[PDB]
Amino acid sequence: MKEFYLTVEQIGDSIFERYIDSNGRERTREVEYKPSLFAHCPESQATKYFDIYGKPCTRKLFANMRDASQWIKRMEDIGLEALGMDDFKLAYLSDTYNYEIKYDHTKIRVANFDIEVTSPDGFPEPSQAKHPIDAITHYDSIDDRFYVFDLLNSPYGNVEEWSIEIAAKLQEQGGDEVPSEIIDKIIYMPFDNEKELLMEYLNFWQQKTPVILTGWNVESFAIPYVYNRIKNIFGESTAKRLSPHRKTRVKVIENMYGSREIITLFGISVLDYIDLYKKFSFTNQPSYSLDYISEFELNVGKLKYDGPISKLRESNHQRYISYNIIAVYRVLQIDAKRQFINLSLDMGYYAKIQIQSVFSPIKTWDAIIFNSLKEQNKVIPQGRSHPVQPYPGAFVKEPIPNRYKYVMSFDLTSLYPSIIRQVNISPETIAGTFKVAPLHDYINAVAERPSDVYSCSPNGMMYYKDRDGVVPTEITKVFNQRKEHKGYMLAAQRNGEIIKEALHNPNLSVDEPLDVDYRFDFSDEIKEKIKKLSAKSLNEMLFRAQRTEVAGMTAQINRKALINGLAGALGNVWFRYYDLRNATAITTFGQMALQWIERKVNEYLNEVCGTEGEAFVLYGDTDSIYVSADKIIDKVGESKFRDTNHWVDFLDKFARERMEPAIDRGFREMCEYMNNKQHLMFMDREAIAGPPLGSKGIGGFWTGKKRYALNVWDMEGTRYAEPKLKIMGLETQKSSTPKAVQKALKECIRRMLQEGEESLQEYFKEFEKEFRQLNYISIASVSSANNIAKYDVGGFPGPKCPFHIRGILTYNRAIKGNIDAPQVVEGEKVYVLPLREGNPFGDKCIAWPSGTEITDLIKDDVLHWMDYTVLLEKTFIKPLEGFTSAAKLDYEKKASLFDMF
DNA sequence: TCATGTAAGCAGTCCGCG
DNA sequence: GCGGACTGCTTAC
Ligand SMILES: Nc1ncnc2c1ncn2[C@H]1C[C@H](O)[C@@H](COP(=O)(O)OP(=O)(O)OP(=O)(O)O)O1
Ligand SMILES: [Ca+2]
Ligand SMILES: [Ca+2]
Ligand SMILES: [Ca+2]
Ligand SMILES: [Ca+2]
Ligand SMILES: [Ca+2]
Repeated sequence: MKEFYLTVEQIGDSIFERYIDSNGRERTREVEYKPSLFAHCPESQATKYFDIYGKPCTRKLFANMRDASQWIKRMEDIGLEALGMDDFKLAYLSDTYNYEIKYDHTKIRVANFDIEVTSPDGFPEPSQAKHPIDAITHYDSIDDRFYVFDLLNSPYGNVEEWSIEIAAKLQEQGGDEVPSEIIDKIIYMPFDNEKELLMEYLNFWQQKTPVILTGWNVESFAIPYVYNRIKNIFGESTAKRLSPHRKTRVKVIENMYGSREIITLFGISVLDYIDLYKKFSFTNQPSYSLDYISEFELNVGKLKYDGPISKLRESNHQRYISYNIIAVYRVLQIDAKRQFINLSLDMGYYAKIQIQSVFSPIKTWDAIIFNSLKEQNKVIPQGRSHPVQPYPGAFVKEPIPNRYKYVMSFDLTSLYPSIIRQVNISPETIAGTFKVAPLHDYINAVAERPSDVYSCSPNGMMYYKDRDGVVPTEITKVFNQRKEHKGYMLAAQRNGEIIKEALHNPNLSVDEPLDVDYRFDFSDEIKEKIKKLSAKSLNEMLFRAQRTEVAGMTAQINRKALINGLAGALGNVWFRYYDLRNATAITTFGQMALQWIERKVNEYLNEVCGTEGEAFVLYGDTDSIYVSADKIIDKVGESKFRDTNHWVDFLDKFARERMEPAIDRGFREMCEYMNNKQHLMFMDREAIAGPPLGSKGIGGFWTGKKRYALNVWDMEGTRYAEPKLKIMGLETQKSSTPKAVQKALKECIRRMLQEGEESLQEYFKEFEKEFRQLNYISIASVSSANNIAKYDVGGFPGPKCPFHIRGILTYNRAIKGNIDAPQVVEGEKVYVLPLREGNPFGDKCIAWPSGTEITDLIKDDVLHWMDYTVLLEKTFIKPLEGFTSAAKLDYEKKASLFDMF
């Protein structure tokens, strides 16, 4: 097999590399890597190395990496550019793996671990590590085993061995319900003292040294705790055995309001799953407790135990250990679904970076571009200092707030990357500038044509047309990967809808789910077999289809994020290719493109309808337009349609056969106007929206920019079994809105769009009457909690104290003098409830850590004093009033003449 | 919240507005 | 009481 790296590090003048050799074995080597850098040279000096602008360079080979870094410093002192890859391990990888890396995940040791620490005096701080580690569960992907290290004897209690037999049993048998599928994979090791536990753990770690290390909050808790505990007990040298090269660094992570400390383990790639989830999931959750996320992702119940976690080991050690094991497994289950480890390996090996660098699009693109240029013997420019400067972004149309009955949307494929490719925007393709007219002059095609030689953006920039820039070349490759995975995702989505349709008529039989590839549209034969299947088999197929769709989503949306990140990186001062001329060239072209096509679409539809100056495009944001289809439907007449699917088909055909060709014509004209390199503005129909045929539903409404709701029947070629609400920006979509209120507002919207005013009024009246019965957590608002200390003046709110911070201060006074009470953590999320006048907490609100029940001491008082009236007005009535006013509807029935009867 | 970008919405504070 | 200046937070793209 072809060799591939696992990890790479620079340690002084040595590269330390762990890798898989040509025989599939894990090896480690130390290489005295001699790096090269470059200086500009005279044209008279023969060279094969050129900078990205075509200027010749001489290669300077250094005796060692320290000599190279010192030379960079002297070049700065002289005032001359030091060219080339200054991150020497990236240069090392580029030299050692000069080919497309084909990796074998089965040879990569991925470790998932979690530790338990009993602490009677509050949260066990990793920097202090003053409490015994009393459990470790460490799953190894190569062995496919859960290694459980269990401390039986502690200063906080001596306990009996954990029983795998009790662990396997149902909760109703007094067991822990450790999943049957992992029972045989547990290797259980009890210890009579912590020192022997940790020594054996370190010997185990040496034998099975993680390449990828993950788990939940491992970077902020488990790793620093283990390192510091071992350091406290045995000394520094023993703790450094967590590094395969015996090197570690206490790294300071700095944010906007303070800093924290993590441990860098050289020769390991730490991918904390919480960080993977936050970057790659495209959710924003009210809580990031593993219990909350597992419930959301997997629909598994909360891990239930009695009393505080600080007493769980002594009261129920059996459950304590079982829950530690289950916690490790839940992360594996989440990854089986989301496939973020797979994604990270894919992206890391593609770029030729340390795997943990996938968190940084700037590092990722620096490496991709470096490797691309190196292939052509080209030499990358030195990174420079730049001041942070604001620059303009996208255009968003101000919509007229209203109901909109029939709506068809259109969207540009991968807009910013397509602009880069179309215009040929790159550091080395800049050709010059032209005199800019106001943007509206280009939008309306009255400005002088910018250039008859170069490819242009309406910000004034011109680009070469003779050859593709490196940025267009490399962005195209990732775009093409993204396109492939999106195809799989949408096929799985369409396949899911076939199964949902079939589930209306399930067969009374005992059978099995079909062995099919959900990434490809079901054949006619498969469709015929599905129509004969039982509900049990259909539901299992639906689950598998939906899991295939999730895998495709992960692969596609994050490749989209990477390419959109390149466009953004051009406007970040730390990017080697930072250039506000290129950043603005993209965004300004986008503004023109959207408004140009708005004009073209309006012109086209006014022509086909025989009107003048009427606005068909009701809204647009960045790269999408929303077109009113009322007149198109009315031109045939609603009574002519058999059912909802009939007018959906009609609009689908109209958009494809009439509108898309007109849109294409309009964009081809724009491409010629700007003299662009290649026409890549591909705007396709996105959504078809409207009320059910014959109903009193309103179909859709807008309240303002980035705030709308649509009843969608078909999305990007997926014809839904049941209509789906597309809601953007409204309170139903915000993590700050109480869970039960999101639910109620969604139903209000569903009723407005699908059923009408009377239906909405019925539901409102019921919700208002019954809502006080809702569980307090379900009606609590949520907020991130920053700068608690800044607004704290002797335990009371200082000037301009935010409402949620006021709540935290109230909580802190209520729990004061109790080391055991859950503390609110700076920068994390809190639940927030309003409090009625004259409550014993002495303020108008209270807040506590999100994802948790409020502590028993004050729970009863919170429940008694919760201000239901305020909660309802703020989270429910105020937003509903916004929706209904925009839609010209009433959520409460107005008085009429019929009342007199 | 260490980690690519901008536009823009709503909650809430403070305070003007005769 | 609503709106502007401002902070804080959160989405849409
Ligand atoms: N996270 C982001 N970072 C930077 N720019 C972004 C981000 N999201 C969106 N944009 C910008 C660049 C996009 O090309 C443009 C339009 O976004 P959007 O319509 O979501 O997707 P897209 O057009 O890039 O891809 P798609 O092919 O899925 O439509 O907005
Ligand atoms: Ca735990
Ligand atoms: Ca798009
Ligand atoms: Ca699309
Ligand atoms: Ca059937
Ligand atoms: Ca869009």
